[PDB]
Amino acid sequence: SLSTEATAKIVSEFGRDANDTGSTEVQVALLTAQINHLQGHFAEHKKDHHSRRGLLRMVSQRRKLLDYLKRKDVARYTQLIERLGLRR
Amino acid sequence: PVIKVRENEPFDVALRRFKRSCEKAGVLAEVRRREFYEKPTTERKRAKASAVKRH
Amino acid sequence: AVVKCKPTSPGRRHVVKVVNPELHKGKPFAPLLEKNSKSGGRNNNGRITTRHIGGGHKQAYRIVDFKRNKDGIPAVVERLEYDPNRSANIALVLYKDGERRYILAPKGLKAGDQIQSGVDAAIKPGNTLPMRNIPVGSTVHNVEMKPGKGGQLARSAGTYVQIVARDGAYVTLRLRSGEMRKVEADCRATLGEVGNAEHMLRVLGKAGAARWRGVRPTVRGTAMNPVDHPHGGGEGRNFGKHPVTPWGVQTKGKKTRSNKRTDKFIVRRRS
Amino acid sequence: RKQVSDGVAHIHASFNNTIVTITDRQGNALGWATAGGSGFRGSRKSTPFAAQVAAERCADAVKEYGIKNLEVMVKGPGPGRESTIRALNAAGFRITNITDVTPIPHXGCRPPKKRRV
Amino acid sequence: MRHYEIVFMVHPDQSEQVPGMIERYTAAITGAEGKIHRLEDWGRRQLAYPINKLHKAHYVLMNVEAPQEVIDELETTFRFNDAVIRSMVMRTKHAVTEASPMV
Amino acid sequence: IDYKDIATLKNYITESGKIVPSRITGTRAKYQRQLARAIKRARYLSLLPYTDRH
RNA sequence: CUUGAGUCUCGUAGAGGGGGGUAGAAUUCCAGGUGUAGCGGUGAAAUGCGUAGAGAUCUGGAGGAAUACCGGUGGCGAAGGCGGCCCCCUGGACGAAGACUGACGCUCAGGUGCGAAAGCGUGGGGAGCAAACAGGAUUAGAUACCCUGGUAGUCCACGCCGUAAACGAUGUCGACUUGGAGGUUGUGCCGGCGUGGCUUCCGGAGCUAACGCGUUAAGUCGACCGCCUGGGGAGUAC
RNA sequence: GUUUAUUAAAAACACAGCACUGUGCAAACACGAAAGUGGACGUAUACGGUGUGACGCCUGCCCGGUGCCGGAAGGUUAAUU
Ligand SMILES: [Mg+2]
Ligand SMILES: [Mg+2]
Ligand SMILES: [Mg+2]
Ligand SMILES: [Mg+2]
Ligand SMILES: [Mg+2]
Ligand SMILES: [Mg+2]
Ligand SMILES: [Mg+2]
Ligand SMILES: [Mg+2]
Ligand SMILES: [Mg+2]
Ligand SMILES: [Mg+2]
Ligand SMILES: [Mg+2]
Ligand SMILES: [Mg+2]
Ligand SMILES: [Mg+2]
Ligand SMILES: [Mg+2]
Ligand SMILES: [Mg+2]
Ligand SMILES: [Mg+2]
Ligand SMILES: [Mg+2]
Ligand SMILES: [Mg+2]
Ligand SMILES: [Mg+2]
Ligand SMILES: [Mg+2]
Ligand SMILES: [Mg+2]
Ligand SMILES: [Mg+2]
Ligand SMILES: [Mg+2]
Ligand SMILES: [Mg+2]
Ligand SMILES: [Mg+2]
Ligand SMILES: [Mg+2]
Ligand SMILES: [Mg+2]
Ligand SMILES: [Mg+2]
Ligand SMILES: [Mg+2]
Repeated sequence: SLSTEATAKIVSEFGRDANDTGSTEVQVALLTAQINHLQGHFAEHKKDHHSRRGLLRMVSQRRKLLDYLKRKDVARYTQLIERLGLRR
Repeated sequence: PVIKVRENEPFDVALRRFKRSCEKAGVLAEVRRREFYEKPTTERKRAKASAVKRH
Repeated sequence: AVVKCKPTSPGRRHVVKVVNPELHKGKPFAPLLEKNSKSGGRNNNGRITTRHIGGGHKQAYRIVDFKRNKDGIPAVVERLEYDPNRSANIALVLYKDGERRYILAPKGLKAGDQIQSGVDAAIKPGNTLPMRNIPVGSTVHNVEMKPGKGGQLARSAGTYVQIVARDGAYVTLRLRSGEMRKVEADCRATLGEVGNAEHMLRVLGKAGAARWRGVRPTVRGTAMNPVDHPHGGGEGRNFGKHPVTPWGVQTKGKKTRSNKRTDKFIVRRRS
Repeated sequence: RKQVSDGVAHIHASFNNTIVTITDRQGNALGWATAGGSGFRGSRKSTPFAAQVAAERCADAVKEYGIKNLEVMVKGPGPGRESTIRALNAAGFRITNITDVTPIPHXGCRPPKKRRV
Repeated sequence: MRHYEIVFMVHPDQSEQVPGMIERYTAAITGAEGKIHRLEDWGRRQLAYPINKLHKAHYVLMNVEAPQEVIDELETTFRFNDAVIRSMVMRTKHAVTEASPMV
Repeated sequence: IDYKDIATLKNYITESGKIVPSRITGTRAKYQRQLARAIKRARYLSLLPYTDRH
């Protein structure tokens, strides 16, 4: 999956601690990076149905986490989505 | 199932050794297993039936 | 790329057309064209010999190399072009010394490949070799019947032959009709299959789309008079006769081959 | 005609018939005889006694070659596997090897459907 | 940047021109920032069963740590080089620097 | 287990060339699978005979 | 706030999914070499094949389909299902010590997606097997069971179909409730002592009309959903 | 779309589509006492003959007769001697 270097970079640059690996923003960043990466894999592999399920699970989990962040704090929510370049 | 014949080894001993080799390798049984076709459902059914009879 | 046209007109309702988006779009190479005039199915006496021929679009002849005689000089394919004189496409090549020629396009050949002819040529599509250096069992096209003459077998679009044996000084081929023939082992052949396999997936669609090819209408035998065809005549729709060609020869079932000087090379009939 | 002194006996015994041939080391055949090619026709055509008779007559048919050594190759699950070997040995011959070459697919091809009897 | 076992057997009659070329392979590896961990020449051996009417073959084993694309190009070279009759590239989990059972 | 230890792999092959069951030799479950993989790797690599007929 | 839920570090086994390449055995066909009168098939027979040289045997070539042994009341998968070997891409599960977010959770009508075999459309492919079909037998008859041949189909790429005794005839999530005999996969201490996950058989209280289930419940409970209301007519008609 | 110029323009001819069949190239076939020529400067996804007539569902039973293809155990049978 995601390389150790990429995850280390995103958590050491994007979270509010040296070892912050559990915040909502960090999770959303990891899921969006993995989704963007797997888009390329699924471009050439239409008939891969047993990984489409994992991709759908990641999408749903990202949606629920963003729902929670919107419900709790809206300002940092908008900050996160503008950093990540998303719509909702 | 190759069986040779040596000096001071009579006919019947070599014949019995060849028969034992054939029995061990199960050549005739394996041939008679591929006589016809078997539905995979029947394969799994007979396998489980034998396994539950053994228990 | 077989595409079906939308039925905006009665003549376009049934049309299916094969478009290749790789053919050269401009004009052909100038020093390799000639002139031909349509005959209409008429010989030097002016009489009609073959019926249902006449008219059509004008064409020019392209000098295609069927010998590949020059050897030891690699060549690079320049581009693929459309030839109206046949059913396959032709690919212009540029030899290392500066000479250009037309060859038949094998299957899978594109611009930027390399070809080669001779006795040391590599075994890959596009090359041509005598059938004694070619591995038995392979598939070839543009075969010769006589050593030195030129490519004369399996030359249409999509066709090919297969070498099945080598009985000393000869080879045995399985032709597209199923007939097995013996040819000299010194005849050359070209590796691969001739391209444009989508030729028979084309529907002409209308009556006038066959007159662009120069094909005049066919009149049925029973629709004639007793003085014109053996089948002609009747009050209504009457046949009562064994089917025959317009000249009396039986047309449905009868064999017509008669050639005793080449029957020695026919291993078996197509049947 | 020719002298070899060591051939190879090929036995092909199936559920209905047994065919016995003798060849050279290079594969070239010399003579043959079958259980059904000996008058045993129908149900008796497969019984091992027919195999023994076929082996004996086939051995007698190769009296002009003068062979003293043999190998045997056994094929098929037919009943003619032991009787043929004994007949070959007891025909005045001498076998120095025994080998089974029955073909066995390693999967291959779908067999005919089961006989509903 | 992964470890690999590379085994190949080559025609015995070409044995006299095997050594130098494997160096080139090593060179290629060392040209692509790859690491050689072990290289043993098993030599001429009798095959367990005849391969295309041959009986002997020259077996050579190489131990590499290299990126995947270099292994891909090496595999293509092995495919086209008619001298070698067979080859096999196995991806391992760690370095296997030791004495092989052959020697 | 590796395919390069042919001497030990000899002990787990029948006379014909097959693979002995686990219950006959009493070995474990995982080692049987790894052994079978090694045997197949060696059989492809022309180190072991596929069959016995010749 | 951290006990529910999830992220990070390490490692573990696996027919989990997709793409490409490749090794052996075997049936069929084709071309050569020896050899001559049978081969094949049934309970018994013949249609069928063979003197233009079959069948048997040896060397070689082509093509297609499936991977002997290992092999397991084994393993993976949400379900249908998944098996020779190697590389590339990729999903899930699990285990020891710890760090992190702090209820972010469960179920689900509409909706979206996957979905054995057969069947359809377009284009390739065709070794074996084999609906329809042809002939030989059996029989009072035999549109079959038996025998010899054989076209769709079975194979691949794409797009449809959306059905099965699609079954554990048992909806998903969580909590509590005597035991025994095993299989498989991780970890700690000195063959033993603990500890988790998945699974097979027997059986106690309890439950059921009974058969039986029984810590993987059909036992004691909470949440949400789906479905049932006599048999034909009928899963039919509009 | 074509047709009986000058009493018949139609349901008649043609047609895209389907099938049977012949043809291995000095191709089958046609015009020629012959040489030659068309087919074709094309090579079985090509050419000739025959019937039916877009598209949809489909196309059953009969090989005695008359044709065509294949077989040769027997009978009769020309020129020749
Ligand atoms: Mg015509
Ligand atoms: Mg026509
Ligand atoms: Mg017409
Ligand atoms: Mg008229
Ligand atoms: Mg006239
Ligand atoms: Mg007339
Ligand atoms: Mg009329
Ligand atoms: Mg009438
Ligand atoms: Mg009439
Ligand atoms: Mg032969
Ligand atoms: Mg806190
Ligand atoms: Mg749900
Ligand atoms: Mg619903
Ligand atoms: Mg289809
Ligand atoms: Mg089709
Ligand atoms: Mg149900
Ligand atoms: Mg019910
Ligand atoms: Mg499970
Ligand atoms: Mg109940
Ligand atoms: Mg119980
Ligand atoms: Mg309905
Ligand atoms: Mg009009
Ligand atoms: Mg007019
Ligand atoms: Mg008029
Ligand atoms: Mg008028
Ligand atoms: Mg008509
Ligand atoms: Mg009809
Ligand atoms: Mg008739
Ligand atoms: Mg008749």
